[PDB]
Amino acid sequence: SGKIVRAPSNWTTPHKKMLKEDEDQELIAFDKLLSWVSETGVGTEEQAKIVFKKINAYFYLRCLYPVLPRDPKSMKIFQLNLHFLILGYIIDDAIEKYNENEMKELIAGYNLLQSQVSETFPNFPSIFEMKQLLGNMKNDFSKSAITTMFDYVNKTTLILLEEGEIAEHNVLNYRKRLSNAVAVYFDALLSKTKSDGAMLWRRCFDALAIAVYMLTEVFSKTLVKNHTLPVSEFYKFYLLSILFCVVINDLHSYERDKLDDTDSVVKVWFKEGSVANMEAATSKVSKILDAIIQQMYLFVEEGKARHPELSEWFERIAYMTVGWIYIHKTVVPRYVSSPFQIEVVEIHENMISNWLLKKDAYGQRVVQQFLKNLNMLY
Ligand SMILES: [Cl-]
Repeated sequence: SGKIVRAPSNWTTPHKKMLKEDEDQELIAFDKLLSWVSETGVGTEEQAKIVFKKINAYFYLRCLYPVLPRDPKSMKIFQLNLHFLILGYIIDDAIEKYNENEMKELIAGYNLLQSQVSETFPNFPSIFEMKQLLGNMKNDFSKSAITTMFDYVNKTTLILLEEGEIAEHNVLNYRKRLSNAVAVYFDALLSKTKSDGAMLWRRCFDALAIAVYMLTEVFSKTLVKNHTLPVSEFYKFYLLSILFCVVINDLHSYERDKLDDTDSVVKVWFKEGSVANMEAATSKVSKILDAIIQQMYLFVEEGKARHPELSEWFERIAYMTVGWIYIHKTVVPRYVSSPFQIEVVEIHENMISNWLLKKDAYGQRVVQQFLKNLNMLY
């Protein structure tokens, strides 16, 4: 085939087991999501139910975290982020239609509240109190968008503070980086209202993916372990993994992206004339995805050698990366129906070295040019 993506067999084992599980209704806590709908002013009960089914939201998040720790902190942050996946989707559906001035107004409201809210640590204001703080806004939905973002960041902070296991300065650093991710998400939307590489880099932030990647730090206890991995290296892993998501998503969304002005690497190839058909486009996508998995494997193995105390974190990033395959091929209805898909070939342990040696020039060039972006989220 020309559509093959190679991946280590043991990078897919957790997902295969997870997809046989029943939905965990107690963990989903749908009634608690409905309470948050009412409190935030985002969505309705009916809309929350429709979005949950459209995303297949529980299995969507479990594809990213097929191994999920059961300590209370991890369970609480998983549940909060499952609920925020729903509200964030509804917020995104609304504000991606904002024009430039509406996005600037939204960003200004978010930035006005940032210090006065964060400086109340650990006694954060409720959504009601925060809505009173905001100045008049021309678009009324913006107040609900802003205070939902803050309530999510505040609730995250309070979960991490529970029982004092994580030192406060690390809780606050995580909070700041999560708020940074929200700010860069808004900025990415603003940019779209006004090169190929800058377009691709923008695609890494236009869906707040960093927020779900940061959960790996909670689940694998990197906020409590003393380690020598600088924060910049965390984001190397995050952004390489996000690139995988962007590229496979562009393949599965092309039939829709064809018809609107959404950015897509497949659309760029057709516009520049570098692919003549979807067979060629799928081949190019497979070479990129395949190269990312090779580069991720090398980063994971080098990370484990240098920082053995973070071995679990490195592995979980690998699983999260493979999770995007299952999200697009198995879990999300609108992605599963794409006639344009890649095919996974599993690499067994005996063949790992020979797999890594066999590289593709095109896929490697895309990955190497992308990683040059790394040389504000943190
Ligand atoms: Cl501003």
